[PDB]
Amino acid sequence: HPETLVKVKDAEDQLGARVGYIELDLNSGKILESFRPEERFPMMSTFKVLLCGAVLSRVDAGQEQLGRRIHYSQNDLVKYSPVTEKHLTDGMTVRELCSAAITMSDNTAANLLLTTIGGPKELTAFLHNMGDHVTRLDRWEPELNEAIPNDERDTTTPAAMATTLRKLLTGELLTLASRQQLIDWMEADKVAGPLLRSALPAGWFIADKSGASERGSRGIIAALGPDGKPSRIVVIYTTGSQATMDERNRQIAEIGASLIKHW
Repeated sequence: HPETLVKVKDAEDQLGARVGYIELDLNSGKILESFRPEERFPMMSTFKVLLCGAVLSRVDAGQEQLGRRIHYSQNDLVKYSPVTEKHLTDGMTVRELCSAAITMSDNTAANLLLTTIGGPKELTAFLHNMGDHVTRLDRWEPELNEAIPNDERDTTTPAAMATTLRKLLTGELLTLASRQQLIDWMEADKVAGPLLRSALPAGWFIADKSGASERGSRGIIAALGPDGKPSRIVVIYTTGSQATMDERNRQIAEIGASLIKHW
């Protein structure tokens, strides 16, 4: 809706950054709204959804088991590993790693999962094989969050990320069970409260994944809709600014509020 585009442009001003935005119909895939859809932005933690999508794909093909238990050591722990740092002794299952990576944005979990599929190259290969010739992952956590301007490593496109998320959640790419597990993990997202969620009214469904950089970049992918069911995909990315974390979030929230109001 035009009033949302106005809010996006207003966000660029308040942020002093570029903002990528796109709304996709969950069922038809039709584009409902967009801004800088073809421009690249660093994915940051939003890639974790794609990662578990790839893990679930292997599970569907009999090449991985959500129940496999993985052991690791102190040397595997990177910054911000709220769950994994609590299991150096007993380890964690692939299932638990995806939960930690998506719902808590655990970085070590993301790396451990990257290791199971063969690293960044493989995630990109996976995306490539399903039709996404745009999105790409090149590095591990935490380096993938550098967000050096114009650097195309670990980046995606609002349009690419949107269509990819949609194929992951509704196509036949993943089995019914995997499709359902992925969205359940996103719906249980615990660290995106001040973003789209703070503008989502009671009764609405939302499954999302957010990301942030040290330079101020911010991102979020989500499937949301009224009446307890998702009916739309929304992708938002920003190029980084010096605005306070609270100010950055507020802008995302206001975009969401406009998205809801003119649903």
